[PDB]
Amino acid sequence: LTGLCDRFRGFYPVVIDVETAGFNAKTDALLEIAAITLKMDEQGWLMPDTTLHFHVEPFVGANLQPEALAFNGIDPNDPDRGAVSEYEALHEIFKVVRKGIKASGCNRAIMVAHNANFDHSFMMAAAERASLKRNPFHPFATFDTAALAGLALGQTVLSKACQTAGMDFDSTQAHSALYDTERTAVLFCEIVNRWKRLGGWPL
Amino acid sequence: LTGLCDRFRGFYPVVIDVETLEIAAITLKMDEQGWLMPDTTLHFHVEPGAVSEYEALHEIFKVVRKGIKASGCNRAIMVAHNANFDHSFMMAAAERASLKRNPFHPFATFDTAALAGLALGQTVLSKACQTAGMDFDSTQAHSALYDTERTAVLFCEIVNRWKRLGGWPLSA
Repeated sequence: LTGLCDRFRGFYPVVIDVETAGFNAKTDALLEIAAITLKMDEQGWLMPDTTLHFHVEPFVGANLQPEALAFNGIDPNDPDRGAVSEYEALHEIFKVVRKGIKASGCNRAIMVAHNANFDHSFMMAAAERASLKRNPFHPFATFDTAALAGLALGQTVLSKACQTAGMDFDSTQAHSALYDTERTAVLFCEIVNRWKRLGGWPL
Repeated sequence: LTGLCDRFRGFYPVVIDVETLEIAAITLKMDEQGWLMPDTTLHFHVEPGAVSEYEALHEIFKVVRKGIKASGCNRAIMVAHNANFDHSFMMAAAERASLKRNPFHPFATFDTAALAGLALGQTVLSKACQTAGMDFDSTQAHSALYDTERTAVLFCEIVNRWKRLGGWPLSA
């Protein structure tokens, strides 16, 4: 049962990490986003495909409150960032994903992240603000690698899951978005593949 | 390695469903040889013979608290289908009903929609159950007790298949 569109009922997994000004998806600002789409070789093995990355600028009515910013120590309005607009990044991400979905034979995108549902809610609220009416991501489903890894390897913590999975993980580079996203994707793939390897797939 | 506190880094999984107000919880246990199965079922009808929101939670917690201590685990984790929905409600309720010793982890959850995704390539609970060859009657899916029980069996079945194919232990 080769082919990605048969592995998750038409869902096109896309690994996503976000970095934010604060905990609140509706009020607090989006600062950075990384996305990696996945592809499946003629043998049914899963692997990264495209990688995108952006630094985002705070949206208009954003929460730019001293106490809130200070909390996680970042300056969003710092002009030395190479940041693009919320719309620009999401537009570009969605665009790749859409191309991916079409070409893969899938019907919808599903986000893959560690503790996924929180990042998910951030990237939805943002696309709404952006007015991206053709958001290809499922509005509530997510593959959360924390649970997957708990099943797959008995580990729930991203670092520890990676280490156990046999891959290496650099705790220094840690909570930088791209690195995370990238590790996660590999971790997510290993888990899916390892499941095939042990004859879980197909049925 | 044979025992809940070994399987999930010490988390004690508790399958939970909420429906609208009604709530059901099933705890799990492992046999001598390390197969997962339902331990205790709890089911309540709650007013937002219906019990209070405090009672329901207090009683569930009481059971979970006991099971953890008995199985050498360290915290409860909530197993649910699209778990974050139910998990949110729960924690709100716990707070709102001023509950002293909540055993549940504050944001971690085992979501069966994803586990099913991996293990059976289906996301919807009904589909996941049938693919796993379990019985599933959707007319009935509006019942929190029916849903939970199916979810628990499904979850045990995923976890157990993984063992069966040899993905666990990792290597005792």
